[PDB]
Amino acid sequence: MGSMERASLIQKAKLAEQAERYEDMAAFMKGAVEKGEELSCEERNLLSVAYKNVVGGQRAAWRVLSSIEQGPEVREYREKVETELQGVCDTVLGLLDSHLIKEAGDAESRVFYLKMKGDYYRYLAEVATKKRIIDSARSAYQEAMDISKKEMPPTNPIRLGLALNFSVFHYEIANSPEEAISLAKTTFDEAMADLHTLSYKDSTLIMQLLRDNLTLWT
Amino acid sequence: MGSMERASLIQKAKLAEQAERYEDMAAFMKGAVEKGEELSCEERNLLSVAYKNVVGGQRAAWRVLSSIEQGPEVREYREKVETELQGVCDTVLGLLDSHLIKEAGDAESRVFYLKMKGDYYRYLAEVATKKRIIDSARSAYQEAMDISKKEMPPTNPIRLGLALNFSVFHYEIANSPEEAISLAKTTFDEAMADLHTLSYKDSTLIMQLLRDNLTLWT
Amino acid sequence: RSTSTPNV
Amino acid sequence: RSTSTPNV
Ligand SMILES: COCC(=O)CCCC(O)O
Ligand SMILES: COCC(=O)CCCC(O)O
Repeated sequence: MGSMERASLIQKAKLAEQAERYEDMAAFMKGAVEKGEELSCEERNLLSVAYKNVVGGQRAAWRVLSSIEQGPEVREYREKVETELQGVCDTVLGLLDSHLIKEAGDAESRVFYLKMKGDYYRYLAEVATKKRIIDSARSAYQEAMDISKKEMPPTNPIRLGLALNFSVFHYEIANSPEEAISLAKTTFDEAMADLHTLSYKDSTLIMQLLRDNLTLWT
Repeated sequence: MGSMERASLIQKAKLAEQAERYEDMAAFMKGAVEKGEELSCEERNLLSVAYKNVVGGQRAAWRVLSSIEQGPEVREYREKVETELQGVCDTVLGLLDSHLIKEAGDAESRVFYLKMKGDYYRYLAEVATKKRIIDSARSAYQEAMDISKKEMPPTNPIRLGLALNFSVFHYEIANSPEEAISLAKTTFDEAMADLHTLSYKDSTLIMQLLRDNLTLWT
Repeated sequence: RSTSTPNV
Repeated sequence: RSTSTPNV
């Protein structure tokens, strides 16, 4: 992508989105990141949509294959999918470390990137057998939580989505169901008290998911 | 794929189907074909399902992009998708020519392969501006029709699917709506008269599509 | 668009 | 399975 203009990469990422070509969309946004300028709010969202779709297809295949596994063929093909999944997560973590996080221009942007870092270590944790990977996920999420509580309102949709995901980490990955429940419940109650200030449609969608999970866990 | 056993390729193609990994499914079946033995009925169907899914995603993207097109970016990205589509159709035609068609063991199998040849020249025709490509599609379909009328019953689902597709060729590609209508109508009437001999569920599904198209065209 | 054989 | 943030 090095010979194509930054503006052209961003335009083609939007075309690939409309066409449902998510592998191409991700390659175009990686090219744009490596140009070295800071991303706008619409550009961060393109980068997130592209990789989440690619890694989402790989996770749903790994789970079908793990379930079949319970002749070396099933184990071989499951390991193949697993290594491609790991390559995608390691490419994203490399972009965030080099140098999106360090160069971010404000709180809103730095929180978005640290949430992404926690999400991609968490996807690595799902297929590992590791304690170190879980410790890296927890630490990225905790740094994002600390900044967001000081710099953004309780209804901001990135603050809310960050709390939802850190809650799922506690319940599904780190075996702390008490911590997941308490976080989800405190998060929902504080956003509820702040609705009157909305902006209002964005927040209520993630609140609903917090409540759904509470019902399941409780 | 040259170092993997034929039985292992076929097993992994079935795993990739369950996991919805159609690009991997196609690579495994190409490996199996290049081992050089004749395919069974279940193996021909795996090969068809894999490539039809890959080329189906590419056709739906090309049509979204052509519609946007109506700055060089849209034209460049549409040409990129178009060349990948052409590479997939040329790989399939190469398998059929080398040597699935020539080595087929009977009528049922030879008709399946000549129908596939007509279908992949037709997909090339949709993006060309060509008369030669249309002449190659028509000729593969006509040879399949001649064999099937002599060797299979009017209700056989490959004979029916072949007639449905040759009808769509006449209407959408070769501008002969009279020929499409007459073929669809003669095909439906002759299968109807033969239902009492079913096997019965397989045929009625393609008959329904013949009727749907007749309603549209008429 | 006309319909062709589906991918069973 | 618990639900995480959807891909807007
Ligand atoms: C860093 O992850 C990005 C994110 O959560 C996108 C926001 C989705 C929400 O509006 O449903
Ligand atoms: C050579 O193309 C193969 C084909 O038509 C598969 C049969 C599908 C039909 O049973 O709905």
